[PDB]
Amino acid sequence: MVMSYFDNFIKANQAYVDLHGTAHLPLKPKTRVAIVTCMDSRLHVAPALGLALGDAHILRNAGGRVTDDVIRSLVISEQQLGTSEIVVLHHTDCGAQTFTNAEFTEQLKRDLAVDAGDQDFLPFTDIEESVREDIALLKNSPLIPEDIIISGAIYDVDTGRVREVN
Amino acid sequence: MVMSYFDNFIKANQAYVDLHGTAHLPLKPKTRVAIVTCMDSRLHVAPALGLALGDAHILRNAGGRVTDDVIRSLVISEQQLGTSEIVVLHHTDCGAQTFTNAEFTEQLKRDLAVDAGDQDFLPFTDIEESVREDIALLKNSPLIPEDIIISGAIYDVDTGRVREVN
Ligand SMILES: [Mg+2]
Ligand SMILES: [Mg+2]
Ligand SMILES: [Zn+2]
Ligand SMILES: [Zn+2]
Repeated sequence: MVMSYFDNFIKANQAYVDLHGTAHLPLKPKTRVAIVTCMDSRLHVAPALGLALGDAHILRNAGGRVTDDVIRSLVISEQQLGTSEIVVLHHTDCGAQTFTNAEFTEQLKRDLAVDAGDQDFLPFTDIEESVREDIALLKNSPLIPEDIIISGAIYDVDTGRVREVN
Repeated sequence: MVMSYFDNFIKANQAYVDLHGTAHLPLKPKTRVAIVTCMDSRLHVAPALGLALGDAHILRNAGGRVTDDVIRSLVISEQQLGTSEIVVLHHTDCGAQTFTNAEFTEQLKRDLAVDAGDQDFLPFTDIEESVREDIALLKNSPLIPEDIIISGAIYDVDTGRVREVN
C-alpha cells in the first residue's frame, strides 16, 4: 500500500495534540449557532468568523445547499444540542457555478458509466439568489422552528470578507 | 447589543480580512483530499490536520455519516474539482451516540409536535463500526470510482488526537 495525504495529516496532528492538551468542552455549542456552508478548501470557517473551539456547529456540503441531510443535521443540532440560530454562508468562485446538471450528468455517464440524469446536483448561478433559496427551504421545513433567526451571507474567497445578503 | 450572534461573526471577520489580504487560490484542493466528518463545534479540522488554506475539501454533517448529500458533494469534489482521496473522520462524544431513532422520534414529538418516526437520523453506538459502515457505503457507491483512496479515523475531542481506523 502507498502512503497518501491521510498519513501527512496523521503526522501533522501530533503538533496539534501537544498544543490542545487534555481539555473537555460541552457537546452543546456555546454560541447556539449552526453554520451551513460550502466544503470549499479556501474557507476555514473558524478564523473567518472568529470561532473559538466549541463555539458553533459547522455543516458543509457542495455549495452550502440546504438538503435533507442539512435539515437532519440541523434538527439534531437544535433539538438535541441546543442551537437556535442558523447562518447560511455561500461564497464567491464556488464550484456550484461551474456546471449545469445536464452537462455534469453527461460527463458522469461518459466517465463513470452511471446515469445520474435524474439527480439534482444543486448548481447555481446567482450567489445571492442561492442564499435566499436555501433560507426559504429552511423556513418552509416543519422541522426548523419559527423562533430561529436565520441569516444569509457570502464569503469572498480572495479577501476573506463575509458580507450579509439575508 | 446586537440582534444575533451572526452580528458578532461579522464584527470578528474584520480582523480576518486584515490578516487574509487579497490572495486567490485554486478551486481544486492542493492535497486532492475530501474530509467527511461531524459538525461538532469542538473539532476545528484545519489545525487538527495541519491544513493550510486551500488544502482540502471539508464536508460536515451530524455524525460524519454518508448520506445522499455527502455522495452528491463527493462526486462534485472528485469529478468536477479533482479530488482523489477521502478521509472519513468520526469522533468521541458524538451526538449521534446520544439517542436511538425511536428515542429521538419521541423527543421530537415533545420538542416540535412533529412525528418523524419515518426518518432515519443515522445514530451509532460503536464509533469504529460507524466509520467502517460509512467507508463500505462509499465503496459500494458506483458514483465513487474504485480507484479513490479511502481512509477512516477517529478524533478524540478531549485530547485533539486523530487515530486511524481499519
Ligand atoms: Mg440577481
Ligand atoms: Mg470546517
Ligand atoms: Zn463552493
Ligand atoms: Zn459528532
